[PDB]
Amino acid sequence: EIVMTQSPATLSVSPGERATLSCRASQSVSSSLAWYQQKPGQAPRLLIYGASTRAPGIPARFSGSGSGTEFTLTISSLQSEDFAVYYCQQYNNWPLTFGGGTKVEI
Amino acid sequence: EIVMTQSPATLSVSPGERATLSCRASQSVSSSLAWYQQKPGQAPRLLIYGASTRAPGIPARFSGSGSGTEFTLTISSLQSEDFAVYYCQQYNNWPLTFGGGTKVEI
Amino acid sequence: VSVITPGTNTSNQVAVLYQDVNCTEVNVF
Amino acid sequence: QVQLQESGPGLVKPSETLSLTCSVSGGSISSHYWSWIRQPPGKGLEWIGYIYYSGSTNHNPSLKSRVTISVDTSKNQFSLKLSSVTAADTAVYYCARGVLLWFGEPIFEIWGQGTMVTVS
Amino acid sequence: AYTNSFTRGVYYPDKVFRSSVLHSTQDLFLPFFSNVTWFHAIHPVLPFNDGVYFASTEKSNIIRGWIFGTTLDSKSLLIVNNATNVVIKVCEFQFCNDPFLGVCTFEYVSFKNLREFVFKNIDGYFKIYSKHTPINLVRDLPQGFSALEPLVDLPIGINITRFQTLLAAYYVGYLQPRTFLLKYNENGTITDAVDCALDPLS
Amino acid sequence: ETKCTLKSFTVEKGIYQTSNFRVQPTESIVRFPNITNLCPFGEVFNATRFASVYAWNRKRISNCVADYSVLYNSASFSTFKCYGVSPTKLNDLCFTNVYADSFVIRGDEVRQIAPGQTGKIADYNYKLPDDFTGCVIAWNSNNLDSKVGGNYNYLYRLFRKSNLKPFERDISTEIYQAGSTPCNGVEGFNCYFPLQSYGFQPTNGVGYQPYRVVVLSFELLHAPATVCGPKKSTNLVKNKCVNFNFNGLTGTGVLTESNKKFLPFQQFGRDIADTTDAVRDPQTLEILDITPCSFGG
Ligand SMILES: *[C@@H]1O[C@H](CO[C@@H]2O[C@@H](C)[C@@H](O)[C@@H](O)[C@@H]2O)[C@@H](O[C@@H]2O[C@H](CO)[C@@H](O[C@@H]3O[C@H](CO)[C@@H](O)[C@H](O)[C@@H]3O)[C@H](O)[C@H]2NC(C)=O)[C@H](O)[C@H]1NC(C)=O
Ligand SMILES: *[C@@H]1O[C@H](CO)[C@@H](O)[C@H](O)[C@H]1NC(C)=O
Repeated sequence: EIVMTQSPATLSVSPGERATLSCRASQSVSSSLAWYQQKPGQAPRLLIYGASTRAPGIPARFSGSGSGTEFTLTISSLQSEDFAVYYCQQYNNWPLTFGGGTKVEI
Repeated sequence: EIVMTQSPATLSVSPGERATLSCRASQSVSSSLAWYQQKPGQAPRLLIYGASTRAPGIPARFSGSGSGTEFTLTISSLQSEDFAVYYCQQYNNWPLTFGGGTKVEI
Repeated sequence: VSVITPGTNTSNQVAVLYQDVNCTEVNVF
Repeated sequence: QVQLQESGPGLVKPSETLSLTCSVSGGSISSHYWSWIRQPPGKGLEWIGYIYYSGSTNHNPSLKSRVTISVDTSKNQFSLKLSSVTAADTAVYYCARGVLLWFGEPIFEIWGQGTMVTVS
Repeated sequence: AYTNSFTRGVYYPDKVFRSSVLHSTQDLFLPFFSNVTWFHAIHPVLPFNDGVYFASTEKSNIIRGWIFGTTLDSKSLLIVNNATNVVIKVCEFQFCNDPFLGVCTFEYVSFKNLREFVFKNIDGYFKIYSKHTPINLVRDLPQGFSALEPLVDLPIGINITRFQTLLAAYYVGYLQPRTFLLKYNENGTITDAVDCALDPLS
Repeated sequence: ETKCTLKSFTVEKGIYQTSNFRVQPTESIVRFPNITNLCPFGEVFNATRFASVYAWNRKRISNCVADYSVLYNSASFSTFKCYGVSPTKLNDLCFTNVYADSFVIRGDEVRQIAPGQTGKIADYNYKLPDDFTGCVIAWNSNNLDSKVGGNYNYLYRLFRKSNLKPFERDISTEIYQAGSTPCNGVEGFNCYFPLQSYGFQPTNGVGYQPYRVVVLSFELLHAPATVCGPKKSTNLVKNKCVNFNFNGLTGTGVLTESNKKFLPFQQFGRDIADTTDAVRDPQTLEILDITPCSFGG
C-alpha cells in the first residue's frame, strides 16, 4: 500500500527569510495531496488542497508545486506566527496516509 | 412454423350497426397482414394490405388496427351488401397461412 | 388600413379607411 | 456555518469498551461525510473510520475488530465504540467533516475541538 | 355579477433597472377592460388556464390558503397562512370535499385590505407576483393603476391543471399573450402602460 | 505622420486631421463573491447505484467552489461534449445554480441526447429543450451494470399516448391501450404494461452495452451567483481608467459612486444601446456607475 515520508524533520528558520519543504510518496501520485498546518494545541487547518492551489482564506505567502517523485512547498517571508507542524497527506487510493510532519521554528 | 387463428367463426349483425373482428398469429408479426373479402361464388378482393391502410378502390367504411398479439378490423355502418366471409392472412415468413375466416351475416 | 384622427388634446374619436376594397366585401361612405 | 462538539470519558480501564460521541450543530447529516481521527501524543495522525448519511461506513484497514461506529439521525449525533483499549491508545480524538471533491477519498475540512483519552 | 377589470395586472417582466424610457414587450398579461369574475361567500373549482390573476378585498383576514393540484384527489402544492406563522408545503395530503379552517418534496415555514396576486408557471418554474394596499371600499372594485413585482420562484416542475382556494370578497381573471408599451419614470417605477390590441388609437 | 498620410514629401499650409487617441487602462481588478466551502461534486460521479431513464435522477448544487480542470486531465469518459460554453474557460465564470441529471442508457441511444433529436427516448423518457447551454458526459459501465446472470431492473417507457415536456417528470404508469376497447389494470392484447426491461447481458455487442450518462446544466439569473470558479478577489479602485471583471462580466472603464436607487431584487442597469451602465458589487451593497475612458481626435 501507499506509504509516504516527509523530510527534514526540523528546519531552523528566523524571521524575514523563505523556507522550503518536500514530501514524497512511495508511488506516483498527482493532484491528490493536501497540506495541513498544526499550531500548538489547535485543530489542523487546510491550506493547500491540490497541485498549486490555495483554499479560500489562505494568504499568498504559502505556495507549492511538485512532481510524481517528490512535491515541494514554499513559505515566503516566514513570520513568527508561522511556527507550526506541517503535514503532507495523500488521498488517491483507499489506504490514506499522513506524512511524518515537520516542525518549523520561529 | 407460423400458425394463425380467427375468432369468432360467425357474428350475427343487422343493418345500421358497426362490427368488429379480430385475428391472431401464433408469434409476433407487424405490418405483414392482409384482409380478404369473399362474397358468395366470387374471387377474393384485397381490401387491407397492411397496418391501417386501404387498397385503392375501397371505401372508408372498412378500417383496422392491431398489436403483435392480436389485430382487429372494424366495419362501420354495416350494409346488406357486406355479407361475406373475411379472411386474415400473413406473409412475414415463408410458411404462408390463411386464417379460419369469419362469416358476417346480413 | 389607415387611421384618421384629430389631435388627442381635443378628442379620442377616430375614423378608419379601408384602401381600395369594396365596402360590402369588408356609418360608411 | 456548523459546529462540531464532542464528549466522552477522560479515564478508562484496560480491557473494557470505550465510547465517544460527536454532535453537529447548525446543520443536518444530509450529504457531507463524517470521520473519526486519532492523534497519538507527538506522533503522526491516523484515520480510523468514516460514515455518511446513508449509514454505509469504512474503517481503517488495521484493527478490523477493534472499532465500530453508529450514526443517529435524531439530535445529529454519531458515536464510536472500541471493543477494548490499551496503554498505546492514549490519544487526542477528533471528529471531522469530509467533502468528496471528485474521486478517491474525501478531504477533511472542518475539525472538532478534540478530546484526550488515556488508559490506566 | 361581473365587474370590469379596468386597467390592472401590469407587472415587472424583468429585473433589469431602467428609467426615463418607453419600452415595448410582449408577454402574458391581463387584457384591459375585461369581465373579471366576482365571487362571494356570505349566506368551487376553477381552471388553471396557464396562470391566473387573483384580487381580493378583505377584513379580518378570512382568505388564508390555496391548493394547486391536477386532481386534488389526495392521490399537490399547498399554501396556508396561519396566524402564528406562514407555511408552504408540497405533499400528498388528504383533503375534504370542501376544505376549510375552523376558527413531501418541499416545505417552508417563517373592507380594509386589498391584496393582489398573479400565479404563473413556465418551463417547470412557478412564479408568484403580488401587491398589497389599504383601501376604503364598499360593494365595488376600485379603479386605479399599480404594478406587481416578483416575490418567489419555485422549481416545482409539476404542471397543475386546476386549483382551489380555502376560506370577504374576491375576483378572478385569466391571462392572454399580448404586447404592451411601458413607461418608466425617473425614479424607475412603472407609471403608465398602453395595450396595442385594444383599439385603432392605441 | 502628416507627410506619410498624404503620400507626399511636401505639404501645403493647412489643418490636417490624421489620427485619434485613447487613454490606455492602467490597472486590472477582480471582484468575486466569496464562498466558504468546497463542492461535493464527486458524490454524483462516485455513487455506486444509478438511475433508470423512466425515473432519471437530479441533484441541485449551490454555494460551491469547483475547479473543472481535472475533468480535462481525466481520460475515464467515453464521451465529453459541451454546448454553448467553451469548456476551457469554465474556471473564469459564475452561475446561480448547477443541476445534474443522471441515468443509464443503451449506448446506441447516445445519438438521441442532443437538442432537437427525435425518437422513443427524446419523446417518452427525457425530452431536452431546443435552447440549451450545458455539458453532457458518458462512460461505458458494462463491466459493473451487467452481470453473468444478466440485469433486468432497468426499464424504459416503451409506449406513451403523448410526448413529454422539457424536463418533465411523470411517474404515472397507466396501462397503455393499443386495442379498440380500453382495459385498465388488466393484462390483455388490448392493453399491456407500458415499460420494457433492458436485457443487459455481459457478452452483448458494444452498441447494446449500458452507458452511464450525466448532463450538467448551468443556470444564471438576476438572483446573485452562488457558485464560482477558484479565481481570487482583488482590491477595488475608483475614478481611474481601469480594467475590471465583475462576477464573470469583463470590461474597461472608470468606476464611480452613484445615486441610483436600485431595488433589492435588481443587480444592474442598461442603456438604450443595450450596454451595462451601473452595477452592484458582490461584496458591498454600494452601486457604481461605469463611464468610458476619454478619447478624441
Ligand atoms: C421620486 O420619488 C421621490 C421620493 O423620495 C424617494 O422615495 C422615498 C419613498 C424615500 O425612499 C426617499 O428616501 C427617496 O429619495 C420624490 O422625491 C421628492 O422630492 C422633493 C423635491 O424637493 C422633496 O421635497 C419635497 O418637495 C417640496 C417642494 O416644495 C419641498 O419644499 C419639501 O422639501 C418636500 O419634502 C421630497 O421630500 C421628496 N420625497 C420624499 C419622500 O422625500 C421625487 O419627486 C420622485 N420623482 C422623481 C422624478 O424623482
Ligand atoms: C364595388 O364598388 C362599386 C362602386 O362603384 C360598386 O358599383 C360595385 O357594385 C361594387 N361591387 C360589389 C358590391 O360587388
